[PDB]
Amino acid sequence: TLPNDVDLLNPPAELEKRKHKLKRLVQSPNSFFMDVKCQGCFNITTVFSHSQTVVVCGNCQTVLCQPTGGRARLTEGCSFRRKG
Amino acid sequence: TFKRRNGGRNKHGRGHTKFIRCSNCGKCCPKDKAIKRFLVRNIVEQAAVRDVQEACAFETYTLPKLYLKMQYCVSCAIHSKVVRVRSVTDRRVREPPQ
Amino acid sequence: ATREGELVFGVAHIFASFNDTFIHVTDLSGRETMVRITGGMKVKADRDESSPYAAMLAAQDVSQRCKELGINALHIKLRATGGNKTKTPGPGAQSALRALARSGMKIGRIEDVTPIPTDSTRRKGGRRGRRL
Amino acid sequence: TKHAIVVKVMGRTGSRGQVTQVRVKFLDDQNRFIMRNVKGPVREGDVLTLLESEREARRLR
Amino acid sequence: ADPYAKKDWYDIKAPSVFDIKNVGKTLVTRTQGTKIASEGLKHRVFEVSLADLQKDEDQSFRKIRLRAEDVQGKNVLTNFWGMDFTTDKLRSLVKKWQTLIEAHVDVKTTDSYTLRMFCIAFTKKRPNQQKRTCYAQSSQIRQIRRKMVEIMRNQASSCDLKELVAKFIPESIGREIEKATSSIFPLQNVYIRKVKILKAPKFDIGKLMEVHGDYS
RNA sequence: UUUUUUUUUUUU
RNA sequence: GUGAAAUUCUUGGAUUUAUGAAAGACGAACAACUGCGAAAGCAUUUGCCAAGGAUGUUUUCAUUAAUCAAGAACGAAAGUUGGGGGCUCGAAGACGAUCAGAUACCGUCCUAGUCUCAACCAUAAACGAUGCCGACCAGGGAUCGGCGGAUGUUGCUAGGACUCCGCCGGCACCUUAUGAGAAAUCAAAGUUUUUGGGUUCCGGGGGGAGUAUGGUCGCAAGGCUGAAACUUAAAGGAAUUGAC
Ligand SMILES: [K+]
Ligand SMILES: [K+]
Ligand SMILES: [K+]
Ligand SMILES: [K+]
Ligand SMILES: [K+]
Ligand SMILES: [K+]
Ligand SMILES: [K+]
Ligand SMILES: [K+]
Ligand SMILES: [K+]
Ligand SMILES: [K+]
Ligand SMILES: [Mg+2]
Ligand SMILES: [Mg+2]
Ligand SMILES: [Mg+2]
Ligand SMILES: [Mg+2]
Ligand SMILES: [Mg+2]
Ligand SMILES: [Mg+2]
Ligand SMILES: [Mg+2]
Ligand SMILES: [Mg+2]
Ligand SMILES: [Mg+2]
Ligand SMILES: [Mg+2]
Ligand SMILES: [Mg+2]
Ligand SMILES: [Mg+2]
Ligand SMILES: [Mg+2]
Ligand SMILES: [Mg+2]
Ligand SMILES: [Mg+2]
Ligand SMILES: [Mg+2]
Ligand SMILES: [Zn+2]
Repeated sequence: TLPNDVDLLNPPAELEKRKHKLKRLVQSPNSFFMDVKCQGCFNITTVFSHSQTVVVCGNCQTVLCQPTGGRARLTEGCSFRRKG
Repeated sequence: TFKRRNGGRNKHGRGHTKFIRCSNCGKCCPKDKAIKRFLVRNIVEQAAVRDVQEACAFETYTLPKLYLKMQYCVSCAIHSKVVRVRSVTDRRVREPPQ
Repeated sequence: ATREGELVFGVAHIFASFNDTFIHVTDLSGRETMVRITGGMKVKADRDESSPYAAMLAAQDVSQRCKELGINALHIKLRATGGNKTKTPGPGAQSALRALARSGMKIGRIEDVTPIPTDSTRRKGGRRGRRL
Repeated sequence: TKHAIVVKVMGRTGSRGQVTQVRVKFLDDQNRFIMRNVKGPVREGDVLTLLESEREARRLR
Repeated sequence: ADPYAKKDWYDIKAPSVFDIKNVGKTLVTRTQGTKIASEGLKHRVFEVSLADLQKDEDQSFRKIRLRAEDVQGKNVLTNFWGMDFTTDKLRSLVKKWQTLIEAHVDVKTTDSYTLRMFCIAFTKKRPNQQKRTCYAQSSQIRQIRRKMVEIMRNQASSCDLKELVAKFIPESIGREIEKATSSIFPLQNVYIRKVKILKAPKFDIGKLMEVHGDYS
């Protein structure tokens, strides 16, 4: 976009989302917390979207997520809801 | 004066490139700088293809091919006319001849 | 040996360098030599040993001799000097092959058997090469 | 000693252009074409007496 | 004196694995004094195209090594002694803008045949691919090599020389390797490029005659 | 890809 | 083997052909305007050992940083001392040619060397002939690593391969001047008489000269530091036309 075609103080939300997290007008992370539930257990656990550790449900002792390079990969059975 | 942006070679983000031996004179030359040509031609020249086919000892047979990678030094490449001296503007063209 | 149309196969090792030409015929195993005519046996000057004409004469002699030994067809093993030296066959290779084809001999499999190093000893001439 | 008829003239050959390269078709075998170097004026439709037909002509230059 | 007037001709016989038994003719000098003709033919190695053994031109890229094991009458009975690619085939398979993966393994058959197998493969472009190269990462190459070695060892160790050559003829091992490694990277032209015999068992006439029919 | 060395001082 | 030859090897079988063994080098093709590393440099497999950039992070400390006299680590090739190796090639040397001569270019045979270990040496057109850190500054398509999103296939086992859209980081490339420049050229060699972000090194017409002397390091070869007397009007950079 040409510089005079945009406002530096009122950038469109799409551009702000597309920008690097630190290069936005105000820094904001791309991570979030989620409520993950096992397939069979009613217990509900909070997990970081980019967890570096293998989160295990206390009740059934089952691994909910696996650390990766970026976002943690959840187990096939489990499902998540964005918490925020 | 500097006449080539690449300095006559193809080294970027690299300290040293091991050399090859010129296929004509045996001179040492960095591989990224040697003029390399890959030649794929029939073992039997087109003139002798018919005679060799007529003497084939099998009902059917496909004649093989000869594969040669030629690596020339600059001097041999120019002398053999593999490459030629080009004008200042024409030597910036990198696409192979049609 | 049984029928007239039966094919008795030999192997013709053709070593076409830039200084000479070899037309060496052996059995399938290669342990038995049938006839070995070189280009230097067909010319007087040392500069014509690798010429196409000398190769043609050597091939004609080879075919004539082999026809008397019961060999009808030949496999072709063409090679250059190889090693760290040139991998290009000499000028006599094509002439020898054509002469063998035109001399009534049937041609079998053709293979390039130039010795190719997966990596070699140092080639001669120094790092500056042959200066001329 | 065979006879061949010139089908087309490729052009002059040699350092001084002394010889002309032509494509000649053998009269006995109409499906065999060979390359020859000819000395002296020659045009299409000419017939040459080849003392030997094994050789293939190459540019003298 | 003519030396070819004192030379006898012999017939080369291929093992039963191949469709064609008559490979060709070879000669040796007649027995004179201590020089025995049968000893001059022993352990001779003949390179023969698989297209001639199978009478299939699609197999002309494979060269088979048959070693003379025994001489009976005018017939030289041979057995498998290795295989290789022709130079033109290998030169045609290797191309730029793609990755070349090679592997070797030393294996022993149930007959105590110690042999070294060589495998080759190349990365394959996808039908909708747009980039000009198909390069596998080094970790992917190492995984593919591991799979190649494992499959080759499993295939060779579970069978004898006869069944191993039977597998080689239709290129079943290469097909298996391609199927197994596809989960890592698409591969093309997967072959057992070369097989060489490292050690062979003590000669046994009984075993040799099991792969050769009666010639009388 | 055989072989091919040399041209007093100043000035126009 | 050469332009042509000869030196040279050869019926005590050369060269050539097949099989086998040993030795020491070298890791072709894949292999690229691709990768890693401070640079030098680094390309056969597998295992072990520590190390590393980038990416991701709503983790931690909280100015701990930048650049650097003195002083240190590494540092191609050649070379040095002593072992081990010694295939190939090959300074020196010896011959054969060419030549007016030919201490050469060409050919033939070869010592040191070329490889490795231990210890030295510390120099290269060691080049991007271009210090490091930080900010701003046009566009575009490729490519390597990581990551986010979308989507459809796969003789495959949610993943991998491919397709599309993005972010960060990297090696580069193409176009362009509103920039700079003596220009060649440079997207950093720009934001400089409208001169000032921080900081290290370093040049002052050409020679004498990287010489003499002193010091210091080195077994040596030499390295580092480094003048003067005297001499001289140019030497030199880029580009233009012509001649060759
Ligand atoms: K330069
Ligand atoms: K080049
Ligand atoms: K010769
Ligand atoms: K004067
Ligand atoms: K040596
Ligand atoms: K020497
Ligand atoms: K002279
Ligand atoms: K040194
Ligand atoms: K440079
Ligand atoms: K990029
Ligand atoms: Mg110049
Ligand atoms: Mg360098
Ligand atoms: Mg000779
Ligand atoms: Mg020259
Ligand atoms: Mg000269
Ligand atoms: Mg990948
Ligand atoms: Mg003079
Ligand atoms: Mg051998
Ligand atoms: Mg790579
Ligand atoms: Mg390799
Ligand atoms: Mg020593
Ligand atoms: Mg030598
Ligand atoms: Mg050394
Ligand atoms: Mg220096
Ligand atoms: Mg990527
Ligand atoms: Mg000065
Ligand atoms: Zn050259």
